[PDB]
Amino acid sequence: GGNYNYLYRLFRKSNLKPFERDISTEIYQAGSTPCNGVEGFNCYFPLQS
Amino acid sequence: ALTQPPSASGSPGQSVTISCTGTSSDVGGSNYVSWYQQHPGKAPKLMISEVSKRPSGVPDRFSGSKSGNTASLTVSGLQAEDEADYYCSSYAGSNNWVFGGGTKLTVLGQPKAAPSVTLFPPSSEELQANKATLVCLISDFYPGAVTVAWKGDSSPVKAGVETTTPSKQSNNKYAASSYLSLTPEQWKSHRSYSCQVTHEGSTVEKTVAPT
Amino acid sequence: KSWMESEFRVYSSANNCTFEYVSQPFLMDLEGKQGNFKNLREFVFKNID
Ligand SMILES: *[C@@H]1O[C@H](CO)[C@@H](O)[C@H](O)[C@H]1NC(C)=O
Ligand SMILES: *[C@@H]1O[C@H](CO)[C@@H](O)[C@H](O)[C@H]1NC(C)=O
Repeated sequence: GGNYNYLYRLFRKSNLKPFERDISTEIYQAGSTPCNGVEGFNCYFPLQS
Repeated sequence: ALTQPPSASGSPGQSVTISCTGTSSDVGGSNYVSWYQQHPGKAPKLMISEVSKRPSGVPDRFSGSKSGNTASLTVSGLQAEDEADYYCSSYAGSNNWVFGGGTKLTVLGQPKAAPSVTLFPPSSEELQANKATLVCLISDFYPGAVTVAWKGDSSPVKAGVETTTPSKQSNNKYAASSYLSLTPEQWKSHRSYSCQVTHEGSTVEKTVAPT
Repeated sequence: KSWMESEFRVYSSANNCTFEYVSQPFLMDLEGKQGNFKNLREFVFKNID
C-alpha cells in the first residue's frame, strides 16, 4: 500500500549551497501574485512523499 | 463582476475593439486575463490566453492588450462569421476567479434598422382579475443591443418588470418583449405609464394612459 | 550582597532543533565595575560549507 514516511523537497527559489539543510515549509509561489500561506493558484506545498 | 459594453458591431473587414475595464486587484493588479467565445448553443472556446497570446488555430485577426485596469480585444477583419459573445475573464485575489458580461458582435452588411415598439395596457378582464400587466414589444432592430426602461407618470420604475433576451426572427433581425406587473389600484394611481427603448444611443418611447 | 542573573528574554519558541551544545557549568562575576575598560575580546566569524 505504500510507505509515506519519506519526503523530499520539490520547489525552491534557488539552489542550495553545499552541506546546508532547508527544513522550512513555506508555500512556494510560482506566480506573480502572492498567496499568504494557503495552497492554491500557483502556490504549492514544497514537500512531496 | 467586470464591465464590458453589451453591443459592438461594424463593417466586415475592419477593426472592432472591446473593452473589459475591470478594477484593480483582479485585472489591474494581475496579468492572467483571458478572452473566450460562445456561439449560440456550443461550449465556450478559449480564444485568447494571457494578455496577448493564442492557442493553435485561432486565425490572426484577434489581438489583445492591457493598459492598466482596462484590457481590450480587437478583431481586425470580420469575415462573416465571428458573431459570438466574447467574455473576458480574470483571476481575482483569493482564488476568486471573476468573469465578464458579454458583448454581442454582429456585422450588419446593410443599414441598421429601427426598433419598432408597441405598448399595450392591461386588458379589461385582467382588471376584473385583480391584476394588471403592461406589455412592451420590440421588433425588427437588426443590431441586437436593445435595452428598456419603464416609466410611471414622471419617474422611472425598477420593480415588477421582466425582459426577454433578443431573439432572431426569420428575416434575421431581432425581437424582444417586456412585462410590467401592477395592481389595478396602482394602474389607476398613476395617470400614465410608458416603455422606452434605447438602441445605439438612439431612443424611442411609447406611452399609454389609463383610459 | 549580590548581583544575580534574573532575566533571559531572547525568544518565544524553539521548535525543530538540529544542533545543541552546552558547556560545563561555571559562574561569572556580573559585578559592575567603575574603572576603565580592562578586557578586549576579538572574534572572527566565517560561514563556509
Ligand atoms: C539565504 O537567504 C536569503 C534571504 O534573503 C535568500 O535570498 C538566499 O537565496 C539564501 N541563500 C541561498 C543560497 O539561496
Ligand atoms: C517542525 O515543526 C512542524 C510543526 O510542529 C512539523 O510539521 C515538522 O515536522 C517539524 N520538523 C520536523 C523535522 O519534524
